[PDB]
Amino acid sequence: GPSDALAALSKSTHFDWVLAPYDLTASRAHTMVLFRAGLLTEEQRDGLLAGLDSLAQDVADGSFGPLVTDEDVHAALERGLIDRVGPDLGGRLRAGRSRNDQVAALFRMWLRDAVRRVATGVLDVVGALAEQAAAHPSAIMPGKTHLQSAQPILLAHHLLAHAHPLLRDLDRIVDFDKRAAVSPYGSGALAGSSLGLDPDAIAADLGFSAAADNSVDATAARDFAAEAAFVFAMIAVDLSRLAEDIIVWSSTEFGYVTLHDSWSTGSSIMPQKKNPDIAELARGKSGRLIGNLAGLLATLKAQPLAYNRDLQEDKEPVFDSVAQLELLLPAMAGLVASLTFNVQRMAELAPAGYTLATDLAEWLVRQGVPFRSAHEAAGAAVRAAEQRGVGLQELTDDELAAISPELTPQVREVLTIEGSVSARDCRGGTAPGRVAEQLNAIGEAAERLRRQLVR
Amino acid sequence: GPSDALAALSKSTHFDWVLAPYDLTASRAHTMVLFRAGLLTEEQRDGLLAGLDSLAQDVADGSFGPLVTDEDVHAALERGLIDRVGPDLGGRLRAGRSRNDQVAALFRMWLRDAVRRVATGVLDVVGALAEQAAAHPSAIMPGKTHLQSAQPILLAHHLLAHAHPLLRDLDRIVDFDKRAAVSPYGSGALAGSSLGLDPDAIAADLGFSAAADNSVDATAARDFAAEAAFVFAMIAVDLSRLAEDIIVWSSTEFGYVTLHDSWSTGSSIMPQKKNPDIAELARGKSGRLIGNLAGLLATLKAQPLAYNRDLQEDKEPVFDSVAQLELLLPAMAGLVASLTFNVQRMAELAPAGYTLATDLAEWLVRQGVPFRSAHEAAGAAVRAAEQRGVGLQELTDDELAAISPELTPQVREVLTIEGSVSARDCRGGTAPGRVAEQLNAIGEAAERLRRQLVR
Amino acid sequence: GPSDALAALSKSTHFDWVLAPYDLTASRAHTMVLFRAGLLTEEQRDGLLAGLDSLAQDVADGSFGPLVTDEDVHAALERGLIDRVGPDLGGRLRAGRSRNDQVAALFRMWLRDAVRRVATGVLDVVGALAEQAAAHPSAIMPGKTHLQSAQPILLAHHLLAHAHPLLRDLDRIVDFDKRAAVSPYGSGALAGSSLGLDPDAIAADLGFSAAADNSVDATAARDFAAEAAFVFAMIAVDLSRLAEDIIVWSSTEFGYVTLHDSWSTGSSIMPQKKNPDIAELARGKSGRLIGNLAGLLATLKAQPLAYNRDLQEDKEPVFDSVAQLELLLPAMAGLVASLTFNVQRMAELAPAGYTLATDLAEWLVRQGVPFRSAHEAAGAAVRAAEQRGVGLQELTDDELAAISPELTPQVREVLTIEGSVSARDCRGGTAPGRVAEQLNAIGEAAERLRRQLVR
Amino acid sequence: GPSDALAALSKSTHFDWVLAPYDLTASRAHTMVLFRAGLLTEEQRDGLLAGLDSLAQDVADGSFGPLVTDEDVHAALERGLIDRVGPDLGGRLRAGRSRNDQVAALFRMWLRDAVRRVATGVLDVVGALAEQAAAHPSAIMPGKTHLQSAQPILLAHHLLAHAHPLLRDLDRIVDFDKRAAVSPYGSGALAGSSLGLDPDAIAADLGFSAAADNSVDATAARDFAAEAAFVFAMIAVDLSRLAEDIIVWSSTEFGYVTLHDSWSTGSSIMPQKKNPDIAELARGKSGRLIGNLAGLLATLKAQPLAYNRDLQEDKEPVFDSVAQLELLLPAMAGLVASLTFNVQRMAELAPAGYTLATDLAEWLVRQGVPFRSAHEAAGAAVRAAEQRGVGLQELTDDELAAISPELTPQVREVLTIEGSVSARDCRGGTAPGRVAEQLNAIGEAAERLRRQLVR
Repeated sequence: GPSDALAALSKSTHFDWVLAPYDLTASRAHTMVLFRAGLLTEEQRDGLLAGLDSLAQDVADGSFGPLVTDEDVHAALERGLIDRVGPDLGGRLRAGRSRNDQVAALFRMWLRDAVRRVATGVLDVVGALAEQAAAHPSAIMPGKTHLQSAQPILLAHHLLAHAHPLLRDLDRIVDFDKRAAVSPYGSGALAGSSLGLDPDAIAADLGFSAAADNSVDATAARDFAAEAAFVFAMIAVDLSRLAEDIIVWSSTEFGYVTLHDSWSTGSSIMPQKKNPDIAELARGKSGRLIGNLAGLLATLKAQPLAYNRDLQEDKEPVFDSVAQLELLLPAMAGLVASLTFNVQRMAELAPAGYTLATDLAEWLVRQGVPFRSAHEAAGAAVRAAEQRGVGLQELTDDELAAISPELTPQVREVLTIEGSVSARDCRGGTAPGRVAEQLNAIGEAAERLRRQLVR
Repeated sequence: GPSDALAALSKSTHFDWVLAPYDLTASRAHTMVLFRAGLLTEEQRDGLLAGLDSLAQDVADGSFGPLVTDEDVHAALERGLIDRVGPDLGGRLRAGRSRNDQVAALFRMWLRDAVRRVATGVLDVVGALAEQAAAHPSAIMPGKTHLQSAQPILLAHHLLAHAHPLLRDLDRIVDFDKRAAVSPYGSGALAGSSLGLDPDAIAADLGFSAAADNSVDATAARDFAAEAAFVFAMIAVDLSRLAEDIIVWSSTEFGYVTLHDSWSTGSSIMPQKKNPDIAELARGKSGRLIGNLAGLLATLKAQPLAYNRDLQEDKEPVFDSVAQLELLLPAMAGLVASLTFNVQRMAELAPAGYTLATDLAEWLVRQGVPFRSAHEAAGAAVRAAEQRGVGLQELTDDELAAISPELTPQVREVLTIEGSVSARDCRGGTAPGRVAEQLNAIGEAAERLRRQLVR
Repeated sequence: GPSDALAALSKSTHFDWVLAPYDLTASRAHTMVLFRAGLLTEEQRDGLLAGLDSLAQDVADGSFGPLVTDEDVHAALERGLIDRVGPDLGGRLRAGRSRNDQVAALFRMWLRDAVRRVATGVLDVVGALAEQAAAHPSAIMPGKTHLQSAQPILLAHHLLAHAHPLLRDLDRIVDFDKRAAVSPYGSGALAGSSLGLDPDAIAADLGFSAAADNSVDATAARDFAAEAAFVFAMIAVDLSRLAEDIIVWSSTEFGYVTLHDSWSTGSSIMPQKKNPDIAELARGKSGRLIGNLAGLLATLKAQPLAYNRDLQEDKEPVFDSVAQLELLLPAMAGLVASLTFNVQRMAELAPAGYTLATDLAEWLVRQGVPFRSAHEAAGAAVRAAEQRGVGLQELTDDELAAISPELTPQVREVLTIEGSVSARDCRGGTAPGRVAEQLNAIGEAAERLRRQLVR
Repeated sequence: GPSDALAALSKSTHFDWVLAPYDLTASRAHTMVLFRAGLLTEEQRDGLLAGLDSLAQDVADGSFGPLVTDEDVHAALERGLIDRVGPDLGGRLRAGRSRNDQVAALFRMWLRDAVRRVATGVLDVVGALAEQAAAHPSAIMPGKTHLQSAQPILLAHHLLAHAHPLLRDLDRIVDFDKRAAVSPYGSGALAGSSLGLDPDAIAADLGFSAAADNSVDATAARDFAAEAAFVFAMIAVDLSRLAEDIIVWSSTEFGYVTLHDSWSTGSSIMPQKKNPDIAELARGKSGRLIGNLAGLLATLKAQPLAYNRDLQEDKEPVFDSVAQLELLLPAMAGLVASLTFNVQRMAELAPAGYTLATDLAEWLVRQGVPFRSAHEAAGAAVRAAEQRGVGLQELTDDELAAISPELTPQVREVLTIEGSVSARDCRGGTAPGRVAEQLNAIGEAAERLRRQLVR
């Protein structure tokens, strides 16, 4: 029989044991199928279902686990069922089964559960961001481009700006699930079942939306796994953007936020020194999940039809990612929920370097003033403000007039950060009303997606 | 000004000139918007419009292109506009314009076209496959698992098994477009526009489905780029599967297909021999597109909000991925179309190695025979046949009965590759009727997607 | 204190426990250093040493392992140490120790062992290849480009062609180790130790070649791990090449090899139908390891100095890769060793399709006749042989002359695959003497690569 | 003929034209091979030499370039040669040449040059770092882990901490070149040349260190390309780290550095803003190069021997990488050299959060005082320093005596950041003497990588 190297190489129980409940459900469905085929009398159907539920309980509480001699979870569960109903009844269940459609189907079921757990996590992070946004709706911070100060924005607008990529990720999940909800059961080894089963029925009972249109493809294609891997990589990356922001904020130089004791690691001697370990692990993790994606794609590359053992490599890179997300998403959520914001710091740094010059110029542009004329007028205002070591609002009215008769005192409406953010009242702008509408639109969108994912 | 090294590093006119018609369209739309706001008189409206159509046609014909002094396509285009309507008169157009929402928007506008050219290529490959499948309604080949001869299948079933993944990728394109169809115009540099412009209308006239919900996210996020890159990599990978099958089939050892001279390379000295260079390039390319995706996701990783110069790296990997596909998709479509299938060779190899043994077992299985007994029976039948050196079919009833009385001569209905494939009449099975329904369905689905991508 | 999500996220005991022996070695050396600096009396050195040997032994036998409350291997190991020598003696070991240089050093040592193991495996595969190359010294197979029959080559030449890249990988291992052999001990957190210890001595005691030249870099940089990941991915890729060849050869259509039962999966109904599962797992895992490399590099990207928690992500990918190879390398080595070569099939296919014509053309070119002519001569020979149907060697001398006045009777020598492959008598050629010399050379090179790894 | 699609797909003249000079040197070597074979007339021979010189000058001036009908650089160059010496003197050079060793050899040579250009760039960046380090010998900044202030370090130490990885990369370059210096000339298409040439001689005249040992492997392997790709990716990542440091430093919040006008950029938002574009483009391009590496490895995966057209995809990613680095390395080197460090700001932030208390504890540990005792003492010291809002230095002698009698006034020695950094005198430590010695060692070692890369 098999050599030691081969046995050790092919063994998959350690990661694939998570497929057991799904394999059991599959065995139940196949039990009913065999009943409808005439290959199972009633006596036999009850025997098998009883054995499967007993095995299900024993798998749940932990009484049944894989042996070293077990190659995978399926061999393990057939072994257990045989141990519970004997070989004669047990062997009755193996009629009309193939492994190639089974591994694909089970991977799909598991994946459709996992993607929804991850979806829950994403909604947690979004919820934390939205809650902090609502808790701090008026705090103004310097908006950053090239990590340099641009226009002042509401803190809420920034946080929600981290919320939207995740909503997009949820959209990706919803879209992915539709391609995932296709049952390969009935495809046999590759050529299709000869048992005369009804693939639509089998598909319906196991929670799939439809049966596959092509057995060969149903058993050979793993693009659903690749798509999942991608979506998870994308979620990881967005999380890494948020993470980067929090890490930068947490620095003593920035001091935009102060970390919670429960949601960070602290120093033994330096009493108030806290490290953003959660954010950094998220950041570092994103690379990991990107790697899982690229690796999976490399594995699927140049695959001749139909099934090859290569495809057994589909699960572990996906699995891992999910695991990481299942660790990362709630953590980050808490990390976002626990943030304390130094709003005076942010309001101090928001109008620095005469940022608001921009707004001045823009105002002039709104007033029909030529664009260049407006901008050198702004430059003049800045030069005439660093004249007194003074703000732009503080500038004498004469100067507004001495630079341009177009500069009515009305401009002051945008020479303060409050007025600056209030002036941008277009859809998606950092204006209070717009940010509020955006926030509730986020609420409704989240509700729509979560509603869209129920089964 | 800028040092030579910086200028060399920042130059992008060698790849981004393909955005020119989109920048021009955006400039016309912004002319409308600015006029709507009253910041422009009619003479100017069509002054700028005339200048922009002049520039447009001179960009199409080739008269106007980037100079070495030009940094990007935008600087080039406004240099031209300035040359065509005056130096500051052209500077009027800058009113209410930022670069950050612009680069995102233009990338999107380019991408929604690129993805549809790619979609046309994919549909061409699907078309070729479907046609070869139809032109061989009865051709039977060995089904492959581990590149070993499994159950016999229709060649049509194989080719269509290469058609469905591409259909799924088309589905992915369709889904992606909904997220790509969001305009970031009005998002300014970071915070919203303060000009009182309507992002909705601007979105409508530029061909977008909606405007962005958050300015910061709209100018910072590049996940649509990552999604596009992924979809391209997926298409490339499925193409690599098709390519692998073709490279294997083209070997003298396989001889499943004979390549066309036009679509392959060969030696003058020995004319019969041909090399599947297109499939090989597809295979090698898939890795390159995978790499584009991976690299892009690494680039988007750990980006602090909002816009950073890092994001300029969003274009080139996607561009490449499109470029390559725009080369590979028709090429492949030619290859598949020009393939001559040696039907009798595949028909000959189909029942080899006593493959049909499996079918025998299955027949027994639906007669109500235990799974292991029905399989050893098959082993016995195969062993008896091997000594005789004859096919399983050319076996007298008395041996069928000496192996098992359950083996009535009826069993022979599935000992013929024709009866073998005929027996698998389940949905997505390789039975001629089911395959026919599948092919018609592939036509209807491809047509439906094609319809779904029109604007 | 720390939340459940943070504790769960931070927990690393499931993969990092393999660092325990190395940490205990580190604590040993550190104990010695501590004494000779004057920080420990000798009863305390005895105590600490004894505690560390006890803890080492119980870690080895398995009686001591990590609890669920243990965050990492270090927390566990000093938990055990404190349980074995008390908090006052154990707490005095912490003198002049920090996490950041420690973790880097431990990873380095572990990696220096792991790479060697992998090296042993690679040498095993190389050995199997050389063995088969010796066992088949005269077997001629058709050489493949584009998976198409090019010039005939010795089977030995092909197998050794698979041997050389692995030798290059071993070279990469030798080169890698030198950068790996740099102790970061004495670097502290980042600024260096203030205990007045000698980092070079500590380095020598733990098997390093030198101490780091910069503490900050020593604790921050993980380029050695990325390099390891690359060497592993390269090994995996070469293995995937070999694997591809074996998978194609094992196909019934090719029939170049027959698989061993103990080193493949097959059926018992169809006894001589065997699947090359090992090669396939190698193929997919190659993609996996590529993924690990790309991901790790993505994780190291945009890392601000010095140490970040991001770097904790350096181990799991690398680890994984090593694990994979440690399963793959013997398996492959077994597979190659177990292969049966159908020399008659390969030999029969070698001169097919007038392959040998190219050799004849080369011979004509050597005389010095025009290259176009010789080719001119050769195509002519091909069809004069085609219509008659005789092999190029079955053409009467007079016949050879009518199509070229240069074709002498002797030219027949390169018309047999033996003489043709012998004709290529140039270094690296497929001539028997040459392949023999390169085999001997492979032996010498392999056994020299081996020594440079012994410490 | 070849179809349009195939010709479009096969075209490589847009990227491979850089190989032309190498192709000419190769044609020269080949002319020598032919001369030695006596297949050429010495009059013919120098006819060919003159022709190839002419072609060389014609590539130099630019008068000769590729046409749209030319598929690759080799076709173009032989077309040119034919146009310069006639079709039958030029037709005679074709003798004994195949492209499969040609392309690999040319790629190898080009790579041996490109790797040295990159090398010079890296050395420039290192030199800039050393320059800045020497320019600031006593500057003290807050050491960072988790982007949080830890132990104070010299600015020079940080910059050099960025210098060392690049030195390692130069070492990787040195190691790589030795595997790159293996000539595949004489390997023919696959089985080796039959011309009776001396591969060693060709290898000598073309600048290689040795000739290949196996023709098949010499033509099929591309692991040199993969390794080059890796080295370039690694360099890009270290550069990404430096870049991240600078981007963060350039923030108004940090204010560690101020950017130079010629090595920085001005937003289109405000003119008084200077963004660090060079660093950001380095940061993203790092991801790009990672993508090139991963993609290349994916392409090389599952490649059956020998040459496949897949391998044509070896060049473009590698090329890309080189190009990117050739833009990045000087730029960065300028960026670093142009940096103005706000040393007083950093010095002000250095002793913050009572970080020096760490040092305090460490001092005690060095006195003979055990660990926990020392940290108890440090904690208490922080608690007093803390009540009056005073530094640990400010506290009077009596309070220190009270915390622990081991706190002789000698302790202040490390309560100043200067004495803090001066306590760390071990190799790699932030002690000025040690940092100086490190700098000198860096100088000579860099001069050693530069010596090693000169031929």
